[PDB]
Amino acid sequence: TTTQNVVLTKYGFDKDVTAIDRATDQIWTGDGAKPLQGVDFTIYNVTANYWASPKDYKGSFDSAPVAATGTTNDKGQLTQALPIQSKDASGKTRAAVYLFHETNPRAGYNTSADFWLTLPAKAAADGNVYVYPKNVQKTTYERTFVKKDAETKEVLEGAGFKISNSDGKFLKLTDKDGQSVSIGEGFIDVLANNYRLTWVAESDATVFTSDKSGKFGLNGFADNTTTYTAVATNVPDGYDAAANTDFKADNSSSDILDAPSGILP
Repeated sequence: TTTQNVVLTKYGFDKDVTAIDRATDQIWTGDGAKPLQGVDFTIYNVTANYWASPKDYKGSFDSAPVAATGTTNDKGQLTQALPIQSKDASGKTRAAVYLFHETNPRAGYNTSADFWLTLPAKAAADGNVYVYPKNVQKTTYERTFVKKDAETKEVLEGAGFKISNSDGKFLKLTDKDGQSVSIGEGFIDVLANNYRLTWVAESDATVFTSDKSGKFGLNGFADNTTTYTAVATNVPDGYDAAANTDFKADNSSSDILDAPSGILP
């Protein structure tokens, strides 16, 4: 019959800050750390795996049934009621053991290590068992471009670009689950939207487009050492296609110029 509520809360910290551990009976607000939404966990029931030989259990969830799955909400939380008792491989009732496995980290963050515990666990005053897995922020990189009229030097809205890598593959943004998303004008905040960068054929690539300040680009690049190329695909009427622009994700902004098309007598 009986279950305990396990409340998992996922907080992000500055890269050089390492949270102190919290007991399961303590409610911790995160002290200003940012809650991480959209992070997927699978909870495995490893009762049988552990009780086959407790002193040898090193975290295997091979063949373990899935007790639950979830995704952190806006508060960084997922809550799951778990049976405090479960059966081992021979059918005998035992204290249940559950292993928490992060299957999909937030963009810009490392995954957290697998952890496990026995129930019932020490609970807070409200009866819930609180866990706070650590996800360390990894440094990522961004790039901004400003489209301008080569003659007037004024910013130019509505210019379309695709991005290519050294293999001739082009950038496609997806959501956390790998599905298509609708990208508009401007700088795309990959980190804030929890998007992914993928590399595909030119025809399926994402088009980035200069906004009303001429701006386009994105964050969430893995490194600042690889060369990519911005290639004009949509040219505003009355301009000549900008030349390809080689770049690195180096957190800079730089201008891409469009020459007004010349009309001769």
